[PDB]
Amino acid sequence: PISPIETVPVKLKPGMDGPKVKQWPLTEEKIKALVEICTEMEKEGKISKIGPENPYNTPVFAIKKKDSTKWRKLVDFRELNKRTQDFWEVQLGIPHPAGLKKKKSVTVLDVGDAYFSVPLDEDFRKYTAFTIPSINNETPGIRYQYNVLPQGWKGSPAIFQSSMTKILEPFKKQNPDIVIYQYMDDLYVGSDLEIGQHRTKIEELRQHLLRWGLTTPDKKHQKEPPFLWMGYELHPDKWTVQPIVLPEKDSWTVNDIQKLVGKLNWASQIYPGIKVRQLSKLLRGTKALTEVIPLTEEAELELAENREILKEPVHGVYYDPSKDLIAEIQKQGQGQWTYQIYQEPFKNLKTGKYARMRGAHTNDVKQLTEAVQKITTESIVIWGKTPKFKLPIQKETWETWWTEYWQATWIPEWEFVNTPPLVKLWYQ
Amino acid sequence: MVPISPIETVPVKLKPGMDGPKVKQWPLTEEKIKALVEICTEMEKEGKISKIGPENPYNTPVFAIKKKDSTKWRKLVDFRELNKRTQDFWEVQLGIPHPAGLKKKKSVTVLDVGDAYFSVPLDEDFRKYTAFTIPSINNETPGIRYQYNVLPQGWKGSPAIFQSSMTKILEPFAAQNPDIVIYQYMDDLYVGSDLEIGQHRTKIEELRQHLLRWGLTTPDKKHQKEPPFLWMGYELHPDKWTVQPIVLPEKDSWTVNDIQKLVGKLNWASQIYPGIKVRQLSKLLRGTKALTEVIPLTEEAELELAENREILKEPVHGVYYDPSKDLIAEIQKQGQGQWTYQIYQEPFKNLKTGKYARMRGAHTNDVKQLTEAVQKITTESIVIWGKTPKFKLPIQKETWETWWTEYWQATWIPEWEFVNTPPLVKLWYQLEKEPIVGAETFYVDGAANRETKLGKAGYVTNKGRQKVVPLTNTTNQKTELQAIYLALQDSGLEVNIVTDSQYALGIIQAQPDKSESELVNQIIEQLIKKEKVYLAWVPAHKGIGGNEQVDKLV
Ligand SMILES: Cc1cc(C)c(Nc2ncnc(Nc3ccc(C#N)cc3)n2)c(C)c1
Repeated sequence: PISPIETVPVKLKPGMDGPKVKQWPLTEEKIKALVEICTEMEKEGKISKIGPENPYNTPVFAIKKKDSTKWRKLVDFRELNKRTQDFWEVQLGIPHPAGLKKKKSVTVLDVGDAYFSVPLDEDFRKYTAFTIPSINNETPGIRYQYNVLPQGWKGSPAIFQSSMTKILEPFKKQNPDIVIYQYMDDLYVGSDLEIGQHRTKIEELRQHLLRWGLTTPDKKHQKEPPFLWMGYELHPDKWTVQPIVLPEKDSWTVNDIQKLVGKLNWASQIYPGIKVRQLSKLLRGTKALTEVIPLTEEAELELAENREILKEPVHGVYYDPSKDLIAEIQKQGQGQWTYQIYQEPFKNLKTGKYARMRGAHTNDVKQLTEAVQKITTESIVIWGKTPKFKLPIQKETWETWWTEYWQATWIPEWEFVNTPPLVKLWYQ
Repeated sequence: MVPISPIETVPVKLKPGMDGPKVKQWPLTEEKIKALVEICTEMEKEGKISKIGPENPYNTPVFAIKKKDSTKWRKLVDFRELNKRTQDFWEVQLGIPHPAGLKKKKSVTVLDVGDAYFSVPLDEDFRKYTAFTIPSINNETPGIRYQYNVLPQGWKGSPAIFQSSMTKILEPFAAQNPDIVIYQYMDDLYVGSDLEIGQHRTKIEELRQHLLRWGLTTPDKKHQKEPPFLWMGYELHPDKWTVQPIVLPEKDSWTVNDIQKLVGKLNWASQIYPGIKVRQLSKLLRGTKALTEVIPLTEEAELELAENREILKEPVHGVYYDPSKDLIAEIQKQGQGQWTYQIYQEPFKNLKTGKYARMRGAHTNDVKQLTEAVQKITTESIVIWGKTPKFKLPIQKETWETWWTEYWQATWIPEWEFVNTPPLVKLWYQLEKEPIVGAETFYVDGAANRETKLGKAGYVTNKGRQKVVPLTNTTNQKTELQAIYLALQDSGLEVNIVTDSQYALGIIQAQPDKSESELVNQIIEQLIKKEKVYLAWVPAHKGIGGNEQVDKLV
């Protein structure tokens, strides 16, 4: 029956050597955490020390998950993954689970319980090398390589996919309504059920996964830490590409109309049909900015037709699973953060807003990192792939502080907007 | 016979797809040959090399050099072709320790593993790849063929394997002795402790005892080196540290070298003595890249070397790190995009100092710069001490709040307190959020012809005030700023200004307090004198009120 003796073969692409990425500085406390963790990971055969014959390196650090006090280990496998051959197999990313984003509720489960009990290809382990650095580099950094499937790797879920399907067999047959997705170390579970009823279905699958792993005799014991007891709640049943809205006023100043026209002219790149001739006609002349201009009957109509156009959503807007997803974020002040997700300029697959005041608002960066997580998570639910971010932050600031607030086992790619969007208030 | 433990080899390979070289053995002199044979005979009797045959088609050119006019020679094997074909290793020397991060020690000793080095074997399947040949006398015999059995003293992978091998050996000793610290560099070995010289000297014995369990001969004798040690350009006392003395040279015709890096001499040493500038000396490399050139030392780069030889007068020592006491960093503004800092635990006892130079931007402001310096200092402090220092900064709390709350980018400074040491970093002006009631509205506009480089700039207002000025040799971007500049010059202390220039707005929204462009500075100059300024944008060519593109396209 059982035969986990064989290791699933993995390779890279020709011309691409393994990941050689510098380890970035860590703080004392996160160093201690990684010391004790890796001490036990080696004592559980998951990793093992290596000599200087191994030149490869992938950065590593330490986070703390939501509502938890236990230091966890994250490995920034972003360079290995993209160097890791496009995992051509039964799973390159699952058949598009579009029912997932329609469900009333969606709970996210950390299935980092994990990919242990599964060895790794001996010739490939060298490519998962990492260093635990020391303060001031006073002692040589502790080096390791993974002996089993590591968390954060893109090949890890695509290898366990043959194993994970069988674990979800009593389930998925009992509740054919429930959609189940898997991205990285995360297993997303969605349902059209009432919140009380929905919360119960998760506890069922939780006690159910206490069978194939975590607890129970062996049979089926083994596997990496059972840190799954938590689960965030998502409601994609409450979302959209938010409408562009114009002011409704009884009196308009020259400034008001100057802004209105600015906003409509911008929107016209998105909605062909927008006109501003009649609104601009009121402006003509050099009136003071605070002077009230009464709307003429021609201008009022043009405003009305503009509302119409904007009420109707954008046309010709389709997803393309080959192209990259791009997320832009703007800081609006007062803990408000707007964002857009698109593939083509002015073709938004999704816009939204974020305003959560927790560990805030005196730290923009803490707010921004959480915003990035939220937007990435939504983006995992909708298209099954993270977007490349455009963060309104100087590279240096972000690189110094983001790891202090990050709580996700995955990490998106990002770049840095250095020029202020003129279009900032238009997206509020 | 007391048995010793083997030193496990390290699986070395060549770069994939390649193989060992076959470099020509160049002809020698009879005396150089006679020297090498004696040398290679000794090395063989110790096990450092071995005799091989014709089965080995690999060759490395080995030669001889005199030992500074003496009776003894020196055997040199050119592994330069060996390193280009050897695989890469994990070097750990990258990112050396910084003295300011070390802790005080009562006693610090230096051992020597000169014999342990050749006690470290080489991977046998790789020894074949290390073969050299001594031409015989008169080429009337087959030259002797040798291979290494140990880490060769010129091979690419010799340090990394020596270091790794040595660490694995020291590990249990350092573990059962948590009350001491061990460190290794090259042939040296450092042991420190807070022990009385009796207990300390006896533990040094135990370490040599430890190394003899693997067959590593160690000095024991009263070592010919005492604190302070000279290490990586540092002077390391067991209680103090400072750089190896910095005396700025005295010359009249300073050329390319003695001012510009190179590696020395102010930046490598700005890590300990405070209030040091280098930009005016650094600006002497802008737009230049000469092999040799007596570069004109401006009278702006002497005033820096007048303070540099004022700070280098009284030498400063650096203290070691006390993990109990708090860690503190303090910053000062030095003007010209320059910033200086000291990190200390006790006042005036600087663990280390430093400087930050602003980035190569077109416009900028003090607050942004300070922020960067803070991040650099922060990242550096995590490297050295494993924590972020508490900051003292020449910026009011209220100032910091106004900036970050109203700044389009996300920004952050770790825990910090106001220190009142001028010049204080400030906001020079703040743009209104709403149009100002009662303030004149200046509609401005600027354009230029691409060909003639001729254009115009000016404004019209609600009060009837108008102006257009013709401009020679100018651009679209130039005329758009000039337009705003004019409205600023001619308006009262409060003003509303309407422009269509996305460019101009994007510059002024950035809130610079200084710029490369003089036209931007004159605007900044004008902004500062104003009470309230509201700057509004409208799209171009939509006949939007006031906006008369007709006055500038003429
Ligand atoms: C050159 C060197 C020497 C040693 C003993 C170490 N290891 C180490 N680890 C923690 N604290 C101190 N502290 C320390 C204090 C004074 C001296 C002198 N002279 C040397 C070291 N050293 C290191 C990292 C470098």
